[PDB]
Amino acid sequence: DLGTENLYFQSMGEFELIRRFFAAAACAAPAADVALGIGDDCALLAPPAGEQLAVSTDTLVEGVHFPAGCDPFLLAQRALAVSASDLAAMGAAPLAFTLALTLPQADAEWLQGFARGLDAMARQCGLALVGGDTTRGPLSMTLTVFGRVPAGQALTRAGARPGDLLCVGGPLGEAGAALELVLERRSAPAEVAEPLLARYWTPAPQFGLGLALRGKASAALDISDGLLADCGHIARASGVALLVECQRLQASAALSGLLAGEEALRQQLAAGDDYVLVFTLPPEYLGEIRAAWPAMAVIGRVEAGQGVHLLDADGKELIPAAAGYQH
Amino acid sequence: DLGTENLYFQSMGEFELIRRFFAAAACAAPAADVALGIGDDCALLAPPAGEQLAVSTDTLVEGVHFPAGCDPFLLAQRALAVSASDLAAMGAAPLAFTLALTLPQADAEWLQGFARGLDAMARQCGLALVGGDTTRGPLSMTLTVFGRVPAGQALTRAGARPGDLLCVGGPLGEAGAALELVLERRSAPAEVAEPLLARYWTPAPQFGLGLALRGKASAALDISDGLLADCGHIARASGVALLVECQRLQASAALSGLLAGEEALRQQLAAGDDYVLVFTLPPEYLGEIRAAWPAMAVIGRVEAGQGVHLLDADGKELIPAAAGYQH
Ligand SMILES: Nc1ncnc2c1ncn2[C@@H]1O[C@H](COP(=O)(O)OP(=O)(O)NP(=O)(O)O)[C@@H](O)[C@H]1O
Ligand SMILES: Nc1ncnc2c1ncn2[C@@H]1O[C@H](COP(=O)(O)OP(=O)(O)NP(=O)(O)O)[C@@H](O)[C@H]1O
Ligand SMILES: [Mg+2]
Ligand SMILES: [Mg+2]
Ligand SMILES: [Mg+2]
Ligand SMILES: [Mg+2]
Ligand SMILES: [Mg+2]
Ligand SMILES: [Mg+2]
Ligand code: NA
Ligand code: NA
Ligand code: NA
Ligand code: NA
Repeated sequence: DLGTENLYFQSMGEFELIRRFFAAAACAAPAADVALGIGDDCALLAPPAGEQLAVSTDTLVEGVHFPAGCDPFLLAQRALAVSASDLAAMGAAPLAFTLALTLPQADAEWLQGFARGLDAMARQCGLALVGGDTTRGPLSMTLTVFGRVPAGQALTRAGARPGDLLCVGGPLGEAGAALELVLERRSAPAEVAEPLLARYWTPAPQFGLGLALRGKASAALDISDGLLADCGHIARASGVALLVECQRLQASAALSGLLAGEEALRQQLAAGDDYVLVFTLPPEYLGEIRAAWPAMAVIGRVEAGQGVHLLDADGKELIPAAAGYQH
Repeated sequence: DLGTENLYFQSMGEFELIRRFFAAAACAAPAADVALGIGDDCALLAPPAGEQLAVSTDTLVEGVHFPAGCDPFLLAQRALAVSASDLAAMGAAPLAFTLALTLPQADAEWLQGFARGLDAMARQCGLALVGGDTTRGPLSMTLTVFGRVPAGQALTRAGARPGDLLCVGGPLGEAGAALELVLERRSAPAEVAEPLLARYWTPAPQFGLGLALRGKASAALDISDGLLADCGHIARASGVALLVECQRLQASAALSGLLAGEEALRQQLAAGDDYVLVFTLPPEYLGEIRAAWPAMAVIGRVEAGQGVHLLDADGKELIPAAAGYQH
């Protein structure tokens, strides 16, 4: 060979170098049920026979689902956790995900921090990064998550039945409170700020609860938009009434650390971004689910009828004063 | 019942009404191997036993992968087709997809046209729409496509071997030529404009070729960035040299209709957006693949070595005059 006549500078440019932050990420390593990870036109998933693949996609847009200029290490954890919460909402076991990242141009420090946070949440969630896309534009990420669940055992939003208990998998309103700190509308000491901020940036997807509920919950989903709003999805898909007992909404120590009374209750009822499951449960399974997931709480019940109903201590229904208002 | 004490205006707002364009789309109908489509936290896919799920994601950003203000009916077809091309690149049979759509606000006429075009391409591709996400922000779409392929039979980018033929599945450069028309940098009569524009807005994913190549091609991918660039992925993953014979790049009737000589050859070599497969093939399978896919063409060969090599009629290597230039 003479050392000449080689073709270069046709490809493998800036966005290839960006892509390599993810090809080299710890969460891109080989993993169970992944026959082919990053590097080809598709990833290949191989859930053990009899198991279906649960698939969900979520998009986070800069300025909409997270603040501009935020720590990329926290942002990557938040993006993966909120997306992975939908697998828990089905009772699926975590398997893998793809990352479609759009960004204006390379930023090496941003990407290093983003990839490091993605590794941490992925390890926490047991999710392999198996593919993705890297594109130029205003900052955005679309994560598509994959889990496995035996046929017929997925948790669905229909099936809530009158007589069932209405339950949640953990404290509500904490991410809404945390947003007050994130936006610096309020201050707090570390003992208050740290637990709440962890709920905004690193909500733990409730995989264990979803798995515990297989064959037991009559219906479930994860609270992303707000307690009362997401109860409406069960009520409508199941054709029943969901009753929420306002007295059973215990504000957490962390929530009470920053907010009190009505402000706290409003966060519980309507903040969303909780990524805690809401589920309906035949009463015969209460003890088991309490043992499997002690953070769970009964907040109400299911009856024949329509709609979501917030009840005060005397059983009377609470209605916002005007259309569009909240409690 | 008294008709009072009902909770509304907490949810089911503007972006729910946007979402319904897709929940009601024809391509959201029940489909084979889809155990659960739109409506729950995850879709559930059930490929028949022994078959793996091939998964790919692609993002199209307004102004980057399509022009601002373009026909949404054409845009939805383009978005789904370019994403579905990665299933053909694996030899997967099409199954389903999710649509993550980001848009500034509702636009009823845009959405009606977008959903109508998505139905057409989905029917053409045999893809069920099973889930997605709808978010506010600068216009963008991330499509995640799912196909099925028997274990061990997927087409991969490694495995090209010296002695193999280098082939493509159809004419090259047509979408690059079409872009001249899309941007109105050139004019053409309908007999020229219509075939080229169809390649930009409605490239047909080469599912049949990918399926025909199972167990026969030694390596393959789809040309998205450009002939020479994407040949480099096979060369590097397989550890071989790919030789492209410049004389074997026949400009199509449609391509020749608008451009001639070098301008046409440059489109063939570097336009990308072809969404035609490039593949390496043991010579013993040439006749079969020609019969299965008559648009296919031999363009070169594989040898021991490194890199991609463009050769002229005398076998001498063509090199751009300076780094960054193209032929
Ligand atoms: N951000 C990312 N995270 C993880 N994997 C990625 C990412 N971007 C790309 N990939 C993977 O890297 C490989 C190359 O993808 P990519 O670089 O997007 O190809 P491409 O030339 O851009 N063609 P296309 O994106 O399909 O139009 C594939 O296996 C992808 O799944
Ligand atoms: N553009 C879309 N195309 C197809 N299906 C969609 C689309 N947007 C949402 N879906 C589906 O519609 C159902 C409701 O999703 P969605 O309205 O996004 O829930 P959400 O309240 O916004 N929670 P989340 O998106 O997970 O934070 C699910 O089954 C989704 O997969
Ligand atoms: Mg490809
Ligand atoms: Mg979601
Ligand atoms: Mg790409
Ligand atoms: Mg959900
Ligand atoms: Mg692609
Ligand atoms: Mg949504
Ligand atoms: Na989802
Ligand atoms: Na979302
Ligand atoms: Na892909
Ligand atoms: Na892409």
